[PDB]
Amino acid sequence: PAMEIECRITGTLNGVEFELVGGGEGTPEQGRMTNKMKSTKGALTFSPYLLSHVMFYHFGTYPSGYENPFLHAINNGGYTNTRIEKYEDGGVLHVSFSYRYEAGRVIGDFKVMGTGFPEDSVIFTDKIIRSNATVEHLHPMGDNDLDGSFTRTFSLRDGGYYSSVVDSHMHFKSAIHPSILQNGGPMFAFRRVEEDHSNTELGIVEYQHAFKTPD
Amino acid sequence: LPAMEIECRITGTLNGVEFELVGGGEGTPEQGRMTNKMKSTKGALTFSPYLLSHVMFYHFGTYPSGYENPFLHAINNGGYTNTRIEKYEDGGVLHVSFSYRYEAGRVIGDFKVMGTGFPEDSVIFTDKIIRSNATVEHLHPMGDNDLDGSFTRTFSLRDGGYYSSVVDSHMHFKSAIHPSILQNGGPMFAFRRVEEDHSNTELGIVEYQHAFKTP
Amino acid sequence: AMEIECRITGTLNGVEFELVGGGEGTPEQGRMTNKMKSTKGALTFSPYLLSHVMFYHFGTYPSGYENPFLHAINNGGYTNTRIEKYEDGGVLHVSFSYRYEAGRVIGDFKVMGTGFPEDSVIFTDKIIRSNATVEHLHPMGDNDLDGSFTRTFSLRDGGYYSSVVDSHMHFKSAIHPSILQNGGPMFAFRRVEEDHSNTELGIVEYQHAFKTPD
Amino acid sequence: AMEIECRITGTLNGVEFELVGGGEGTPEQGRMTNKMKSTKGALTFSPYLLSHVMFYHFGTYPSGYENPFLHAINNGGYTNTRIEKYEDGGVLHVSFSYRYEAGRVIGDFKVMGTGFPEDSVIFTDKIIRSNATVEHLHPMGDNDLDGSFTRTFSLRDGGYYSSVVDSHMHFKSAIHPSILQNGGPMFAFRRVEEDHSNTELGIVEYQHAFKTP
Repeated sequence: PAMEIECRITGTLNGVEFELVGGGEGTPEQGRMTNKMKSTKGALTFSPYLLSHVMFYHFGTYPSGYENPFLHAINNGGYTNTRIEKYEDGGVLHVSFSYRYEAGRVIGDFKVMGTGFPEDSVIFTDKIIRSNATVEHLHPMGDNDLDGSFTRTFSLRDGGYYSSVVDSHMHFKSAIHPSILQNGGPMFAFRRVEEDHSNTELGIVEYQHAFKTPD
Repeated sequence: LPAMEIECRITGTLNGVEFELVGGGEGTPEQGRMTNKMKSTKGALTFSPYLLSHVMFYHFGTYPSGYENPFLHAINNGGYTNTRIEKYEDGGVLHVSFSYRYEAGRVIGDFKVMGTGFPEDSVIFTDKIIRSNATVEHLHPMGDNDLDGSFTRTFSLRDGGYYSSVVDSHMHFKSAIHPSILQNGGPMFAFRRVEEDHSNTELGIVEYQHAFKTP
Repeated sequence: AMEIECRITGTLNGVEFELVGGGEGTPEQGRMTNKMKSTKGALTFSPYLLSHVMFYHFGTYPSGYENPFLHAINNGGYTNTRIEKYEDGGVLHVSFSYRYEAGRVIGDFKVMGTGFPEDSVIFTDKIIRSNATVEHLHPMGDNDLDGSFTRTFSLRDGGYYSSVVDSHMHFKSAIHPSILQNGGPMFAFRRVEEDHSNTELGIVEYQHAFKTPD
Repeated sequence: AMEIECRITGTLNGVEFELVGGGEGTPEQGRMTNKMKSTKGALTFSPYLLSHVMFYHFGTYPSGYENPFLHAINNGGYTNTRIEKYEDGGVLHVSFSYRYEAGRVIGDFKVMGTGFPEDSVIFTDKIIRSNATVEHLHPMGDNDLDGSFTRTFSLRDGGYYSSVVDSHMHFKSAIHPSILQNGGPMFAFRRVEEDHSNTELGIVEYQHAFKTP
């Protein structure tokens, strides 16, 4: 039985307010989740592709012998994620993720502040056609904190790319699952999305698979 | 002019721990001087109060003859926002957003801080910081409504050393920036220094700000 | 298989070093070896700092793709320039150049490291091994790839020493079309097996590129 | 005045360049000049990219302070290494080394630029001048200074191209006590007057350090 997902995203991009609400479902054992959300303030003023990675690390597979620490945290006080994303044209996206849990349900309430995107930014065009896959390097900073880092790109219609560098800080109320904490080497997290967006209605399917070594 | 009154609220989280301070002071832009004294409403801070000195109003800086402080100028024409990303040498990050409201003779600042990624052994969780040192910010426009700022900032440590950060700021103006900033003649520099009188519950600053084209 | 010859010359905080040696590798196995000896006595810093300086030609690529570094051998070659920023402020600038002879790759590599503090873990015996990495690679135009990865070393006491690496690879001819026509990144997993003293350094490195980890 | 001799060798996106020349400077006036000629033909990128590679010795310091770069001439000197990150992704790594004789400084500088995209403004004639900067300098222990600054260029049709520069200066002996005993940063204001073609480059540079402006 897939876990239900509810989600709200609220924020500002270059000072323009936006808000989306929606949900989907996910099966952590398959590393799969879906999320569909709709704007509550009319059309977005920027590319909906910017929000794909804002639209739940709980739904990722982990290798034999390791436990998804985000899933583990559900029963032991949870975690928050805070990401700082620096785009190649100077835009900055700051995102904070907080969660609550009910029986068979995760509810996310996410806050986004994007600033410094130039007027000529690709995010104010329909040039972005998709988000590309990423592999995040995760390692513990201490018993209650994981540090994540990855490079992310979008593909553009004329064949180019738009890139960012992402740094993430995951803070856990209780100690991180011992399989992750005691590893003595990083864990990698591969992620990819399938996006079906308009300017008012956004939808993703995401796959997340953590690994020590690729096949 | 009589000094402008200042009212200030700072709300935020540092590595998940909530804090809030409220207070105020006053400032005289023609002197480049302002004061702000604030008290924590959530008991003693869990980190060095010096970390908040540069969060505790660019309106109060002098500008050279032939130029006008664009922050001061914005008061009567829709105002501005400031958003800063500060990267500390031990990996901690502060994201700070500044919002303002104005009255005759008064500015009211409501500021939001998110600090994450500071390691347990960070100098900020000790009493080692003894003062904030002076800075010179490089300011230059991106089009008529946006300024970018950047500076390196250091703190002095009890033991004689330094703790450093790099700060990048984006200011977005509702109306065109004062034209003295927009003539394609290069950046404006803003020298700032503070005198700090802090405890872990009561913080106080006198700040001086002086902009210049040449020293 | 190909023979490997290698020279590394550099300075760390101004102190000159030079290593010389070589090995061999089998691109189809994604495997290479390199053993090098210092020519200026013992290194003044941890030999593990040089493991990732001691040949992208020797990486496997997924079915349908060709290793572009390997491809470049018969088409003008490539250079790599990396800037590595360590969590203590140290910076390593490394540039890699290659020549090719029959059955052989010769690398001549230049390293300039600066700003490592006196208390740097590099001036101790705390580093015990390099950890695995996954590099994100994507084309910046037809003749250049951009790479980025986070790298950590494991420390004796259980901790990590971290860096961020950005790489620019410039090709004299167009990058192999399987990589240019790919329309997203290629990921390069690397791991190294190190057997170092302060004068004699040895690695076995495995390199495996992938689009997806399953 | 002190005579200056200078060579700059490097590559940008792979393409080798070399310039040689020199000038003179007067430290008490914070002024120096340098004119250099390309020896590998016309440059393939904007000559304004090289103005800040074309001698910290020639800056003024406030009353009671000594220029630590000038002072180091007699006790082993210093090296400077800079990493410059441009807003379009290009990177310049620049290393500076110096040799001294009576009345002369000789600089031999190495530049490696990589990662500038084919559409970069550096491959056009859009840059028309380098703008002024203020470097933040502070010590890391007795033998090392760290520098940081933002630098902009002005463009023909208005607006700016920007970079961030981080520098590491390493001294053979301890930095002058007036700099180490300062208890906070020193600021170094610099500006340049440029007269460049793609084969012949020339600068006049002024440098003035201060604790407060």
